Amino acid sequence: MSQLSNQEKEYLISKALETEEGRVALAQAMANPIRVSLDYQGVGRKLLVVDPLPQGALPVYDKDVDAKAFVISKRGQVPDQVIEGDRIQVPTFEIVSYPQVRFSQVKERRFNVIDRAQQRAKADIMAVEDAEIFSLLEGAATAVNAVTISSGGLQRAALTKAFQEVEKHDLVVTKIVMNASAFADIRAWGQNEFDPVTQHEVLQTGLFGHIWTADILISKKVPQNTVYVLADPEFVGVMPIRQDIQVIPADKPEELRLGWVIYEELGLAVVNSLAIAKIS
Amino acid sequence: PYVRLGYEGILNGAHDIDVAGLNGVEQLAGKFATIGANGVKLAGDNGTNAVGLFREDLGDMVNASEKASFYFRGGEYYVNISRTSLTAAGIAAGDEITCDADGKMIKFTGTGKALGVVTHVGEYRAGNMYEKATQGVTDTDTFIGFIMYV
Amino acid sequence: PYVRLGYEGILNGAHDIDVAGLNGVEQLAGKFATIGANGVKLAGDNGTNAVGLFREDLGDMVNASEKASFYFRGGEYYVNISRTSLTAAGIAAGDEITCDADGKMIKFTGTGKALGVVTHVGEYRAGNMYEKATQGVTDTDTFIGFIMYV
Amino acid sequence: PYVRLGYEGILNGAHDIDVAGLNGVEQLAGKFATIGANGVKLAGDNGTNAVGLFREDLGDMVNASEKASFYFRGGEYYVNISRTSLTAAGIAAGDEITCDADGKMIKFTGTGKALGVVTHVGEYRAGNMYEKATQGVTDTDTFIGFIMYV
Repeated sequence: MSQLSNQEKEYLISKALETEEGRVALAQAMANPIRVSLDYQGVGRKLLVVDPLPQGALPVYDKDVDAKAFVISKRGQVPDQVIEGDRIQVPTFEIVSYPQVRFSQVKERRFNVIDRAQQRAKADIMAVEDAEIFSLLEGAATAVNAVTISSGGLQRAALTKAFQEVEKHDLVVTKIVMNASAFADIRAWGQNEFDPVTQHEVLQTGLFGHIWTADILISKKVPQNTVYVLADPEFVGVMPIRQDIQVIPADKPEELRLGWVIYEELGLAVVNSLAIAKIS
Repeated sequence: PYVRLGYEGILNGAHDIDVAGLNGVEQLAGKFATIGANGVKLAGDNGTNAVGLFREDLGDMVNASEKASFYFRGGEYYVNISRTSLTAAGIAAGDEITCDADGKMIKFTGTGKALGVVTHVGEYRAGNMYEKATQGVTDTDTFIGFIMYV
Repeated sequence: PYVRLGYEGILNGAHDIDVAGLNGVEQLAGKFATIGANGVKLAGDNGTNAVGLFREDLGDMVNASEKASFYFRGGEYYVNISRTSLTAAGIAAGDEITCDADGKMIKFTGTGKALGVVTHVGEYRAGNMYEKATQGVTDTDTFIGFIMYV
Repeated sequence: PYVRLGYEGILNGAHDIDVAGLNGVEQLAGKFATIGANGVKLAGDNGTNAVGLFREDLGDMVNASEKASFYFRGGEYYVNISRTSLTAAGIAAGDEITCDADGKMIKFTGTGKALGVVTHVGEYRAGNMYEKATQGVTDTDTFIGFIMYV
């Protein structure tokens, strides 16, 4: 060629094989380093959780004996799931430009972390991967909604609601669009309800931390403490492999970069974790 | 409850409830409680009573609920009404049994409200266990906050 | 390369369960329809089952296979009366299913006679125990995805 | 033994005209094949290969590219489509192949994902990215293949 894909001609003007980084990440959805980690072995997961107890109740008249109870549990199965991303690379390109190589690894790692949060919440399962936690958990709490009350107000209002529930709350698990919209839909004052706009509040709401996970969906806010609700069992951890012994990459100069992890999910309280949908 | 003290001791079920000729898997149809041998009573002998949750086995047999560290077996869990016994709700094992979701009222450990399950040692207990499944239908009569038929 | 087998990536079509035999009626002592046999929605092994055959592991929920094949019990292998499954998970309609026990055509899974153990893909294969109870058609060597009349 | 002798059936169809605009021939221009590896079966019909690429040369032969073990060049780079006959019918192996430059119909035999295009010499894989289209939002790899161009 006379150029790589350049705009003008090198022959006319300009020389250099040194070039800056252009590659950049888009859409963060981390929650695995937030959660606790466990090792696991075995090729499938079975979990048991405790349901409500069957005790006696007396709403009227107390002198009798409550009916006894015994520890009753319900089952879940979780098959392994595989989370991955692949990159096709040209070594000649990589060696000449320079930063691409560093970008590929750090992107792959972020990318593995991103896909894992999406499948775990929900993001379309084919019955071959970990169960859809977001579906199973508690419906929309109509009580929080004071009727015609602001979106930002909803997120404040919900945080307290989880404390009444007696479930730990350290942090807000919201959707990126719901959070922006919540910030935008504030009263009649420049100052926001979480705290004024002369304080940093981009990454904190209600004075509690903000965890952005994608696929928690629009108009939904979920309070929890991440560590408590679920736990992350890891069958095998995130590892890169690189193959020039693969059939189609060998023939060519090309090298194939795989990034993958094989994961599983434990639910320590899938029978609780409060969520709400605005009706306002 | 009526003047000079309410209910006490055992209390009468429905007697001679005869269900027969069913096509499905129900316990209602005249069929046996089997542990092994050849059934019970001589002529002019009256049954006992036994309340709890029973589970359908191979063929047209029922036996008691056990563990949860072993497989769940047969359809719905049910409690025994009478049709051989002249006394209350219940039946003696090795008879034709009609069951119901009525077993009123012979006390035994815990209660049976909102379905019943089998626990991991083999006792009988009420729901809710699974919320993602439907367990044996034994919907009890009102009698709560006091010991009763499961 | 790379071929799914079971788990909702195989299409086994649909087959009619009101075809062959006597046909009972709608009644209780049934069990619930879901993916997984003790699992939860979107997490279940699956045979080459379509309509016909599903065995409880834990809870009173069904989806295909899974239960020791030394002893089959519960009244037949369970069949569907007057709803035909619209999935190919074996059964996983998402309703409470009323089941029967008349002679009724089923779909099988796994190579060889069921008299063995369970493979955790949703299949039967030969175990260390032989001359254990078989399912449906006998005298006839059954293979993976055979159509048996019970 | 193996197909590719006498008048034989077709994989890519027969006598296609008007199957491509500006990226493939619309007149019949077929010509005879000197073959590479076609895998376990001669002249295809199997997992591996399926009848590989030809590229036209001067004479009454068209012959192998031959790309090994599945490299590809994007846009046009010649694919073998339909066959013609004059003494024997069937796709390659000493019989007349009609080619195009990446036209239709292509219809090659695989297991699962990939598929893709086959050449002679190699196993059935599909080209990646920087070999076919890496235009807009696409997934293609060596694990991922479908019959047509990517």
